Amino acid sequence: MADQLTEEQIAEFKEAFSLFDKDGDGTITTKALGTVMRSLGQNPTEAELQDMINEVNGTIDFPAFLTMMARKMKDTDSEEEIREAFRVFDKDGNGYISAAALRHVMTNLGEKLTDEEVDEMIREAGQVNYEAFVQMMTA
Amino acid sequence: PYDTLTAKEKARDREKAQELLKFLQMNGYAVTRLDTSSIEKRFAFGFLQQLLRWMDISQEFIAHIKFFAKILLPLINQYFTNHCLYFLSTPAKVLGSGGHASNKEKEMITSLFCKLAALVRHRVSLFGTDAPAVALLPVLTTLFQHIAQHQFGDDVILDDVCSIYSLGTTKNTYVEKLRPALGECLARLAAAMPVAFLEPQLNEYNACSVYTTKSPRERAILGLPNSVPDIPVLDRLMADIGARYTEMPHVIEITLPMLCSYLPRWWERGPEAPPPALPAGAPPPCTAVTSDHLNSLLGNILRIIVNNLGIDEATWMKRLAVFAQPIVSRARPELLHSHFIPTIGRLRKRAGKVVAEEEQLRLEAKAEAEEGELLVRDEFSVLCRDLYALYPLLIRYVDNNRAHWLTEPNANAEELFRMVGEIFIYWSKSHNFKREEQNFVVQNEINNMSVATLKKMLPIGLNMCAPTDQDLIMLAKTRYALKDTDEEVREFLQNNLHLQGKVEGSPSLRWQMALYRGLPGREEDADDPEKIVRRVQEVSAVLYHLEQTEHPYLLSKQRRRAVV
Amino acid sequence: ISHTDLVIGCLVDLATGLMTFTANGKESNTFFQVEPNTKLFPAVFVLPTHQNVIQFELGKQKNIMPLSAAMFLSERKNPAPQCPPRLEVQM
Amino acid sequence: GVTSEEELHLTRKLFWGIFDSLAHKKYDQELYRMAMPCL
Amino acid sequence: DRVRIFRAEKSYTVQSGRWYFEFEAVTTGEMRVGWARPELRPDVELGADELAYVFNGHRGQRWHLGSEPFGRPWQSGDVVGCMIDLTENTIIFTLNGEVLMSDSGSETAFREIEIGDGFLPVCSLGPGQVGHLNLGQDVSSLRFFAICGLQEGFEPFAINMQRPVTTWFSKSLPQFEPVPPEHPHYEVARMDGTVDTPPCLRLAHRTWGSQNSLVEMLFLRLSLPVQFDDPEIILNTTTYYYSVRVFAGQEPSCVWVGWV
Repeated sequence: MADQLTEEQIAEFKEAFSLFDKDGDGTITTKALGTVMRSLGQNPTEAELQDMINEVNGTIDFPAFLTMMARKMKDTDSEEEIREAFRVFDKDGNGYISAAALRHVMTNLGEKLTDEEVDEMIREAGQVNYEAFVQMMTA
Repeated sequence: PYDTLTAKEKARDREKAQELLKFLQMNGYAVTRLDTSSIEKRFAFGFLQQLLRWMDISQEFIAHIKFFAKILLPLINQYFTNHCLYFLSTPAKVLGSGGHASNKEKEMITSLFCKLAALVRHRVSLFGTDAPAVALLPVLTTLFQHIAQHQFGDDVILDDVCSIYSLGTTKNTYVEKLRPALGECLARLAAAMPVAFLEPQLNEYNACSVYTTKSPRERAILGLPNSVPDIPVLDRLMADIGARYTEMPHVIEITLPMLCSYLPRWWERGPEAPPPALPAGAPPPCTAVTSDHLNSLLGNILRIIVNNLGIDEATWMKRLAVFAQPIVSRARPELLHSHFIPTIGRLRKRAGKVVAEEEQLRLEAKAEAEEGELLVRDEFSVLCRDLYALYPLLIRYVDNNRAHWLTEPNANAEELFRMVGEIFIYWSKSHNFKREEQNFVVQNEINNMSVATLKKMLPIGLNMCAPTDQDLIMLAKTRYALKDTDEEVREFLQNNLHLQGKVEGSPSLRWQMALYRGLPGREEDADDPEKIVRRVQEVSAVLYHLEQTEHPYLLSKQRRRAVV
Repeated sequence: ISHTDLVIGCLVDLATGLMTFTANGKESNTFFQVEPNTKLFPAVFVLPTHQNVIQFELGKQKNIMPLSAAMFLSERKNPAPQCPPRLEVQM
Repeated sequence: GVTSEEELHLTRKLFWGIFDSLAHKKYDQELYRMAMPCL
Repeated sequence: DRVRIFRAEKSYTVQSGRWYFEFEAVTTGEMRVGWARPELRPDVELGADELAYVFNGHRGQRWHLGSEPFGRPWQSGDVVGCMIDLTENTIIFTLNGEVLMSDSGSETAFREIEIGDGFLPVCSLGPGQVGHLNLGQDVSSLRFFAICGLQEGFEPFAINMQRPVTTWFSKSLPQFEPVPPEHPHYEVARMDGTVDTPPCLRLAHRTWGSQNSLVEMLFLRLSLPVQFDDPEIILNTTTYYYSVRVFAGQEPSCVWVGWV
């Protein structure tokens, strides 16, 4: 969906779109999608653009441009969501968390997890590293 | 390129090329412009070009670029190939390999107690150290070069009565010295540097405050494998003229250090001030049993450890010998020609002390077993201190093991009785680790920074010797006692119940295929004085040992996502 | 490289013990004669160099009976060649 | 071997494919496997 | 010609219990000592596959599906025994009454063994050397034992028997036998025998990579015993004919035909 982004990327993206829009229609050419992304720091090579128009005629409207930035931002955020989700598990932050620490903080997180689900969770996997916890979460 | 051509173009085009020269040799037209050249040596030669450079291009500016990247790529690659082969020193021997060890050693100098960037080169040198430790030696004099910085290093102790030369330059030094073992060249001016280091370090333990490190103090023992001034009259100063059977070596302290140790053992010596020098040099007194066959002075080797055991029998305190216990490695070599057939008192010294330790542990275990008055304040008293006795217990057990690895033949043969006392008192872990003592089981630090690790593993070596003096005929009741102990009948509360078990029954199979040998190997006694006790010995003992070897030895995709 | 099949046939005369060998119907120069009371088993030794190598052919010529009927006396009369299951090769 | 001293980039392929250099322990005592030639 | 292995007859197969036997060597040649499954195929060095678990004390090697470094070489005497316990499926070796540690130190590293069809004691001998088995028919002659054995639950192989145990060995002398129809690369079959041609037998091969072959000295299963068309001549004749046909792709230079 598009609720993954806050207000403040969307108000910035309409700021970039209405700056380089042609006549206020909400239209840009297949050149201007390149210059509107390099105006904000993001510098993709032309294969990254090459698939998104094939994904969406020559008329790139503002809901089409908003959906392409949402997929361009969510893939790196879905790859990096899980490390900061791992940070409250260990006290130091290198990735090493105790097994005795993990049965009161993971049964109390608010998804109605009982004592039985985290007991199945850790014995289908001392202290375990960080990259194994992605290996055991995504499965 | 041509070197990477296929087998088809490397057999026919060469034929198209080899025969042309053969045509040239027709009518006398000669035009000229499996020797082990060794690509490995060529790689070393390719390294030599880098070795001939190195300090020629870097130290010419470092001691006064993109080229400073090859050292961070070749040095890492040298740590593998040298450790990968480790068998080149067997067939095609070449001294060219030994050259690079010294050619880099000069480059590893500059600041042999500081330097910069990486220190992994010292570890890389340790890898090449294993490769080394007729021609053999030639233009090098590395040992002579080793005597350079090591000389004033003796004054470094007097300069605080050089900071990494006793670390980095002493790493490969203590390594290659202790890594020698196999081969042995000679001893040209090595004893000169040794005596300049030995006698210097023999009195360097007197300087208080800064006692430096005891690591290099074990390096003297590591180098104690060369050959034969404290008293070197016709060996040091008065020997610049030009090595047979000169009956004089460590005889300057042959009986002297023996009497010194005997007096040191006679005294309490229960302090860090005690030994001190001996605590950092008398570990090299055991290396003298090398060239002297096994032990010509057998009684000396049968007392030096006993007197050393007396120092251990003196018993340390809290911390005390926390780091002063790593010398047990050398202790696992003094038991080589251990002709300690005497033992007895020394056996009792290993028994009564352990029994005293068992009493001390019982004084601590029962202080934890009979203290459940709801108070976690005893965790500092009952526990914690248990680790102090635990680490102490993990010192004598590492010595009695090798002792029992030779005193089992004649011990199990002929008779017994002697080791029977040890077996009856070997219920240490049985009255601790097997007695549900979680605190004693809580080695933790002892289990980590000091499963299967001693404690009860040592009992397995004598478990057979324990059952050896057991039933020389009818067992049976032991199985009933095993079931009795399984029902948890205390201890002596089962023996009385075991006292009422009819009698021993055996008159069928086996027996003559078992007790026949026992009726010719025993020849001791037979009465009702035994009853349980001897039967109640290994009964409850192997019972818990069996328990130690018994049982002791979904939320789907979309919901995973929420928890993530 | 021969594209044809060399067929070798042998001839053993029991009442004389005389053994001869024919090569494609052309008699070879060699011959063999043995003791009276002796036995013999037919033999082929080969180092193979093909997917299909040899093929034991139990046949008769124009006026002589085949092997079949002379190895075992239930039929030492009927001239028709036979291949009973007892005939097996050995390695 | 090639450029053993050029790209001083710490994050270059040199520090990445450094393990590829160690991948040559397959050759035993083939120090005398061939002569010496190039381009 | 190379080795002369020895075993026990395959009706003393053991499928449950704890047993023991020792080996005695004089020289220090090449000896193979261990246990073996009853289907021991000769002409194959033992320990190269799953058929036999064996230890070689010449170079400190144990062989099963290939060699592995284990233990120290021999000296003179070489009093070695073989432990066995099917309850935990583990095999242990002892030298001079002392168990041999593994590379890192363990119980002979031979674990997780299936019962199958039991196991039999096996022993080989290299050229010139001499071995002396001891199956334990008595007790006194068994030299060390005592220190290992009694106080862990072990009994000798022939604890109670009234006669020596018979044994077998490989002969060497080749003998003819029918071809097994599971021979990797050899296939034989009958052809029927029609009007146009009398019956025959013939061969095949797997001419490719993997492996090769030598000279297959083949022969038929028979014994023609030397004596002591017109219907007249064919019922009185004593001379009979057989025939072979070398097919194409086979050289008659490497073909020998006749009688044996």
